[PDB]
Amino acid sequence: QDEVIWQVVGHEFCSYRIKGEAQNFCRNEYNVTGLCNRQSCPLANSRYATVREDNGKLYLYMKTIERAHFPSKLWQRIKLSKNYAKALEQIDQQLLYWPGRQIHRCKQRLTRLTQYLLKARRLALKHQPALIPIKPKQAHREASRERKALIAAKLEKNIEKELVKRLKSGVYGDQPLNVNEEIWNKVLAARE
Amino acid sequence: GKIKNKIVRQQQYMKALHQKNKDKLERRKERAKEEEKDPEKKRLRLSENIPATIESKRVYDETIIEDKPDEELQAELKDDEFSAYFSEERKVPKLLVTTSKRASRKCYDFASELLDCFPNAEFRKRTGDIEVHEIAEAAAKRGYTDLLVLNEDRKKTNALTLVHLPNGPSFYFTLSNLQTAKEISNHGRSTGHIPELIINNFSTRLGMTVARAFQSLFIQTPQIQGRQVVTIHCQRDFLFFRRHRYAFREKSNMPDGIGTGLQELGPRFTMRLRMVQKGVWDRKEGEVFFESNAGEESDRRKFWL
Amino acid sequence: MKFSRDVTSSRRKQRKAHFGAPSSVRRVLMSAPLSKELREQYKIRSLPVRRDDQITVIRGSNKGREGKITSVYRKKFLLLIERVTREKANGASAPVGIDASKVVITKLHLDKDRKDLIVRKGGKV
Amino acid sequence: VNIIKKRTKPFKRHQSDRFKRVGESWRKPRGIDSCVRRRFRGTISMPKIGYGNNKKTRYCMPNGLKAFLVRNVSDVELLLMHNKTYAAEIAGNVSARKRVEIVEKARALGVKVTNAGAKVRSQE
Amino acid sequence: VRYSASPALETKCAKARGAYLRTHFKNSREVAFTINGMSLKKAFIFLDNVKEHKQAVPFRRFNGGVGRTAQGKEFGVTQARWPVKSVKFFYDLLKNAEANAEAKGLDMDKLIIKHVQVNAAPKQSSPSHIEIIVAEEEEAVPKAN
RNA sequence: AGCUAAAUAUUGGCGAGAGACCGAUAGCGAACAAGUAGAGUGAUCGAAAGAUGAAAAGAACUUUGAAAAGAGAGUUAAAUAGUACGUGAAAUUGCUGAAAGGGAAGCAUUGGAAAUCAGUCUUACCUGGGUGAGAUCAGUAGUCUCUCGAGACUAUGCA
RNA sequence: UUUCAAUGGCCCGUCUUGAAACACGGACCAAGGAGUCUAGCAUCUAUGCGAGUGUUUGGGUGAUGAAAACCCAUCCGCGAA
RNA sequence: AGAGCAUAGCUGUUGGGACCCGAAAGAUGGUGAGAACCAUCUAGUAGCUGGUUC
RNA sequence: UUGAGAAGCUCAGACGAGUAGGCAGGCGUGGAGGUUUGUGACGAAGCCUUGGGCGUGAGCCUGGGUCGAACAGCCUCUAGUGCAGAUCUUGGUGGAAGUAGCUCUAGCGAAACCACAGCCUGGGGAACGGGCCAGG
RNA sequence: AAACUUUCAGCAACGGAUCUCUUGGCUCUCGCAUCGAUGAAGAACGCAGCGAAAUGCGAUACGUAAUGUGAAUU
Repeated sequence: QDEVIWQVVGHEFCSYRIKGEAQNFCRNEYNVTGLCNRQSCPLANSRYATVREDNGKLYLYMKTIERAHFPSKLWQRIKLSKNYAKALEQIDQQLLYWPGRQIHRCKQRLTRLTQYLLKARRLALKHQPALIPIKPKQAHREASRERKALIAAKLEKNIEKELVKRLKSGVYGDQPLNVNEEIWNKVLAARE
Repeated sequence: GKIKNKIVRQQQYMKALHQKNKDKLERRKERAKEEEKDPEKKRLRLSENIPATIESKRVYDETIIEDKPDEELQAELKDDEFSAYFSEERKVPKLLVTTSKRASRKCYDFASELLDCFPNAEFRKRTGDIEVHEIAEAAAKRGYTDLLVLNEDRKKTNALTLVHLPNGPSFYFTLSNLQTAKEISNHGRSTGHIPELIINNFSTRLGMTVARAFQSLFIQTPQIQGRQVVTIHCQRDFLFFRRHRYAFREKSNMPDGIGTGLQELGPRFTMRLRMVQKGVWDRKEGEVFFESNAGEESDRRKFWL
Repeated sequence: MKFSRDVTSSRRKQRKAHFGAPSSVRRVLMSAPLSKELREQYKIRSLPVRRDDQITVIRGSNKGREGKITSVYRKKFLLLIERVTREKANGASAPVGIDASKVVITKLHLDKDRKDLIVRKGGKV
Repeated sequence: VNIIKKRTKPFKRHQSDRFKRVGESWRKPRGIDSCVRRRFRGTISMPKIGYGNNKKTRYCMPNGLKAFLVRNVSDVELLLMHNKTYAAEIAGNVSARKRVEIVEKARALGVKVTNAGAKVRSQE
Repeated sequence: VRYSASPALETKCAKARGAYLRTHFKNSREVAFTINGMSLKKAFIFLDNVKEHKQAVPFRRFNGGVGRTAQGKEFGVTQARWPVKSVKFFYDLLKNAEANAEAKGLDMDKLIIKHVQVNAAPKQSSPSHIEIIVAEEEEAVPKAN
């Protein structure tokens, strides 16, 4: 069973395997470590235990060889207490007389899943900027429309037109301070 | 189209294009002769055939403010959020320019230029995890009246949210074409004089709100002797911010015989109004006065500002 | 899946048949779905489009526009609808073609042939 | 075991700078008379196994982490037990919608992301 | 259309183009180099002189086989020629650019040639693409502060 | 002296269905005009050449020019899609900016200068009290699905 | 990355011959471009069965794709007696 | 007191155009006017020449 | 003590030129079966880039720009599967050169050739020279 | 300095690679048997739409009649 299963899934083809430069990974949901190993494989180990998170609660999933042929009833889970000390005790008492390597791996996953729930709660309380995706078509359109708008704006022509218009309207005092004698005299002869 | 041969179909195109040019030329040459013979025909053609422009064919909206003064519009403004600036009280505007959390020196090189544009503006580095509403409510007790937050990411300022204190409207713009004085050809040095303000082309009612908000950032009385003018110009819903130093001189082309010369001081950039909120800015729980829809902006002739 | 060896699933042959069809075949190729009221009243799901048919645009930029079918342009697989046009540079309104599958027929241009066709496809007039 | 690189320059093909038709991808010279194959003085170096890097620090980024390619939220959750050893690298063809979902998930898992700022803007 | 130069922003510039022109690329390149930077009125006078052989266009890079003249002493070089096909095309383009500026309302007494470029058209002989940008001479506003 | 179906063959002809085939310098010479244009007295020889866009909406109008065209505009989600039309590499060319210049040169090694770039942040952890909260806590009541108790919920209380 | 300074540093491929040298090929760039398919024979390895072994000339059969897969009557090849 | 048969892969080897390319054969059938020219046999060839891809 | 991809983990010592030739392990490309409950108009593929990183290397990942409809990782199968050369084929484009030509000119306008630079005296034994060494 | 030369970068040309596409080719398999003196294959000349360097047709000249489909051709 297990040794034949491993020789197939572990060395020929597993749909859960992700090949990596230094270590292969397992996208199986029930893998405690997330790595492709002989001891980490949930497929090749008929007595397996893992800790998984379900909507904010952690559970200890266990399967035995005597339920291997019944996929619906294969895995059984118990709710792990929110007290970390008691959660370790529950793993110890549910995995009684299991190999210490497997209890070690479930206690490591319990810590990381407890840390992830802590960090998730801390991010919820914190305020962080929303990530706004950049849309290539919108960026192209607004870049070309802006170029046409800037050309059609005639900024320096409109700035100069407004400045002269308010010079004629005399928004300043009697004699302006932004003009010299020749400009003021020319303006006086024209506007009057 | 009909011809799926590439060579033939471009031979046919060149033949038709040459035929089109010849008839257009003949019509133009004969039109010139008759209009020369009778100048009145040239007057009729010029008056009737005015070239179309996107401004002329802009889609109709009733929110445009008429040039005739309106008592309902003035009644709304006389007790508005910006009323303390446009009334006889003349509340001197005090600005608080800040940035986003953990900003780079590229943001400071543009913030310093924005600090030069606005006298009586203060810059405070953003520290820790203080939010915009917390800054606004804290700055409202320090005498400040407007808060400017420059959002930057990956060493590039791209957004600007301005909040009218203490509980005034909040505006959100996305910036582009950010250029500093050193990057502008034939730039200048800006002195400490209070710049003048020019606001153009904000016809719609939503434009009045944005034009008032930008007007409220400037000291009411400018220093004319400095000859510095700050322009915010809206064209096709794009707001262009320029600062120039002007000097009146004689231009022969202009009908009045007079026309100023400009020398840019910087910074220069463009803004697009993304959202206006009632009250202090809050992207989650804020009340949306105006939110730009990029689907509606696909019309070249439809504008909101 | 198809099982008859008299029908080809080759993309080359299916595209050639569609884009090289005669006008008699193109008549059935441009069929439109009947509206719900017409579907339950004529016991017919879809019909080939005909001139003077009253249709509603369902898809595209002109979604919701109603009007008669002014001309069935078979050479381009397009429908021409009344007042569903686009402004040109010189001001002349260029008609806009809509695919027959993107419109729904709300009123049929009934004649003797169409009534016989209706009862031919199990339809009560 | 800090990261040590025996060499940082690349190995450029001989005469690749002289000729544009010749690429800079390394090609082992085969000419017997060529001085590069004979390994004379002053000539360019050749890839040798002695240049290989430490097995413990191999594939490690300058921050000590190994880049793990990620294409969806399922790939990020894989690094729950290896956040001190691996950094998530979102693929180049993952859209800006999925990139956001990946980045929030990686933040809760305590997983470093190499390109967490790509194709997105910020709005506080 | 887009030109090689960042200028030609509508406010203070005017553009003109000629593409696939039936003139030699090397002769047009030399004429463009000489008239680049000149005032528009000064450039018109110089181009008229070259037509009348009063002034010579100094062939500068493609000077192989070009005879030296004393009229090149002004430009600091020796080799010179008197092309008339290149000059005619440049004179026409300058007339177009001047007319474009008049329509734009530019100040006509301050126009200078900011950017003139010649590019090789497809081998039909060697034709030539020519593009000219004339912009107002930017003056400095006194600070007076 | 003679005839004779079937099983058999089939690069042609009339059709049909396929493909671990080629993907416009490939696959027929020919995806288009193709045994065509063209070459030769003739027998014969024989190419190159595919792609705008969803829609021509193929750029009205004003203006310069003898014209070709240009420039203001205008259409489009995009003209960095304008029929010389998807994408647009290299060789090559022009202009602009910076730097280096005296002949084996490019190149290799090491640093300087200038320009530019990368990521690494204190924030959490532990502990104490107060205030409220809720369940995986009730000297607690019910339902559902599995195998007494295991998960999921529903009320009620917050010691 | 560009450049500078100090040190070093020849143009590759082929052929030649003792290595050379020399003589050949190379203006530049893109694309194309050379141990392939098949029939025998022998070796080694793997696999199935084993004094046996080999279904596919052919027949049966295949309801959904049917040129596949599945089944094998009589011979026959090689091996052995 | 039999060890073979079948299939697959590898390697070597012998044939087929047989790693690619490079000299004219010769013959058959025509065209034009001895000689010339055209098309097929025909992938008839180079004891060699040049090249032969991470 | 968890360190059983037993094809894994671990400890120790020695060694490292290389033509012909031999033997292993890998990288990349087109297509096929399976798989990733895979990527993609919120932008696939390609292309550009003095952005960053990984591998001794073949190569691979990625940011930005451009772009507009498809594409990839892993296990296996398959082959018209990887170029700097062939006085290689096709196409494009250079210097010669605005030269030869049809004083200065006006228009039109080539081709051969091209590994690459280019001041001399001596020596570098196989020419050493132009290319090295020592000098002017 | 300037020029020229050289290098690098930006923009503009030139060129048409790459990618994606495909009413085409190629290959295999399957069914079928049908030219002509009642004028064939092929050639030429016309016709009318055209873009023909294409197609259809034959002075009844994109064909006429008949059977249809049923409102277009573009």
